[PDB]
Amino acid sequence: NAMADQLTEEQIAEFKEAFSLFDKDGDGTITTKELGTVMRSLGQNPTEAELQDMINEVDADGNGTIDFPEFLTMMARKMKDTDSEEEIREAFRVFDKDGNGYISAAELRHVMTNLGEKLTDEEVDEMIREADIDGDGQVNYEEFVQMMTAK
Amino acid sequence: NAQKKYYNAMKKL
Ligand SMILES: [Ca+2]
Ligand SMILES: [Ca+2]
Ligand SMILES: [Ca+2]
Ligand SMILES: [Ca+2]
Repeated sequence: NAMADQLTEEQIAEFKEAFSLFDKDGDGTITTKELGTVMRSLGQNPTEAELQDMINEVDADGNGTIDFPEFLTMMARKMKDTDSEEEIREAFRVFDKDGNGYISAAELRHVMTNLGEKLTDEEVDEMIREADIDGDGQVNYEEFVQMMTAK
Repeated sequence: NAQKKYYNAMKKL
């Protein structure tokens, strides 16, 4: 509950509404049957074991249904991912000093130094080279996102 | 690695 304990009362209320779209009988639990109904409304045709698998990913207590606390943990994890994505785009905008969509070595040097980083010139060059998948000498947004993706 | 350096800089931002 450490993740869910980080949510505001307002976020909890939004998420209670989201939970209700799954928990259509209002009994406090999302079942595989309920999930299947939602997935079919999304144009999917899952199997029972697929639904069970989806439940299992969220079902911290192993009881086979999703309660509100488990739902809140899931939503808190999604919020954290959204926040991380936002931090990465905002950092890209700064590192790409001229806004042209590519981080050059010179730009990276400037930003690093202005942030008080003491990286040597070789280290800056290395950072560009490692991230530069396409070989054009600079780092585009998708290259940056890949570089910042956990392992 | 390069990722850690980029990350350390992002935390300064
Ligand atoms: Ca229910
Ligand atoms: Ca459960
Ligand atoms: Ca640029
Ligand atoms: Ca590139």
